[PDB]
Amino acid sequence: LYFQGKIEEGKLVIWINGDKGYNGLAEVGKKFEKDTGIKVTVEHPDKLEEKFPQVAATGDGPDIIFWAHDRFGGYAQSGLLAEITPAAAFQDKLYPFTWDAVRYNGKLIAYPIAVEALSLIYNKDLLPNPPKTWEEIPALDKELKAKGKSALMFNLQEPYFTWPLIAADGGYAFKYAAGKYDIKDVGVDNAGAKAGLTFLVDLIKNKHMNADTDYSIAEAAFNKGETAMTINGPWAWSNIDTSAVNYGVTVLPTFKGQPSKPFVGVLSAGINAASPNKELAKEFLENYLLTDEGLEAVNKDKPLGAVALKSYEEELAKDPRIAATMENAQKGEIMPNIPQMSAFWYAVRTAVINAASGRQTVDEALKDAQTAARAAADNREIVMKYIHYKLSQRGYEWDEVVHLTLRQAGDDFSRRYRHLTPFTARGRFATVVEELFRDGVNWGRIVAFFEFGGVMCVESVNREMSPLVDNIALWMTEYLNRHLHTWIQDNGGWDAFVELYGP
Repeated sequence: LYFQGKIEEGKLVIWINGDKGYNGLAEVGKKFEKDTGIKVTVEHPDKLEEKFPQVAATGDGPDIIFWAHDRFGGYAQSGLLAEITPAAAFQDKLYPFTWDAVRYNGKLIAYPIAVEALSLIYNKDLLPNPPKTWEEIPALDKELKAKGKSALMFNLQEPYFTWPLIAADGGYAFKYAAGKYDIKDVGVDNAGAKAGLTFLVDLIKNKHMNADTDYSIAEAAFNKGETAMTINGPWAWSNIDTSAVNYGVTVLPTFKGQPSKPFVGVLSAGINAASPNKELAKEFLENYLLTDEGLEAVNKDKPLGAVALKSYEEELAKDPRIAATMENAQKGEIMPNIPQMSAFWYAVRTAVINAASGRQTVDEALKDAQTAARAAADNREIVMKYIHYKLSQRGYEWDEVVHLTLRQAGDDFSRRYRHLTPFTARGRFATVVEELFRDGVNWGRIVAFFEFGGVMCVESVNREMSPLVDNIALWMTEYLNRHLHTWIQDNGGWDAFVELYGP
């Protein structure tokens, strides 16, 4: 049980991505160090959002982690984030919708900092008045094509950027009802989604946009003055500042009279559930960072976009680019922090690419994506039921015909085939699963996949490493939805598994 030892208990350790204003954050940390005597260390490790589950599962890692709120759902699932109950006088200082972004299972698990949303960015010299509607963009592109320019270029390869148009007329990921997501209700292939994606493919068919345009092509074309408009977030502003392009930022165009609905990421600060410095961390976030002066120091280094603190958001909003960022956020929806979201994104990414290349119609592309998103939700329930059953066999409490049939097949596999740390569990999981499906996928090796994951979850409880159980559940859910689902659908689905193994 050597993992119980700790590192750097005398300093407040902070993890924040390198593209954020960490030097401005460090400046806030220096003021905190002077007033308290406790040294603040701001680190920006590469891939810190993937390292945090490993280090935090043994009571280690940073005292505070900064990241978009949607990734904090998985952290709160494993119990890696401390539950905060800030005073009402402090909660009233931030916008209510930002607190909703940091609430998991009815508990606040982070402090919201900044509000990031996509906006319409336009070249003021090519287009002094940007269009209010998507519908007028084809006619606008005609005029600019005569002058050797184009109307709009943005990243078509990632559904984060195309979803605002797809959602405008009625598309949705998971129905959101009073702080909860109905994972059985997916709006990927409804009438509104089809209308938005059809408008997008029509732009490509009418040569107003190209299907190969990605982030790098769109950013380079805009920043050199070749296209009049782009769709992007505050993270892209710095590169346009140093270019010769004089750009504005405004509300996204409407589709069929309805607002574009981008998904909103809320930069948030979570406190490590096992940090010995939780009170110091809460003191730093509430009394130093989340003030006008603290947010200004970070925003001056790298623009935060809109902020959760009302007093400083009203000051920032005097610049139309910030008022536009907030306005598109208000017209959009907070990014769901549920784990069924990553499979939604994989499904819609394939659908948009296939529809834009002409390999599928809009109807078939979205129908595939609708089924994939829903089936990936059922796959997670299969994982969670399997692990709960495997832990209940050894008397461990932890948070229809397919479940029963897979249980018995797994018990049969352990009959015929009768140290652990978060770092070693990840390595062995990647090693065994790779060896299982290197020469193909079949039902027998899927059953071996569930049994291997179940047994490893049991050993995690034995080593007093409960958060690793939820880490493993996520790894299994990811691999099943990314590398095994296509084979399952093409081989008859889980019903074919029951018909081969069930009575």
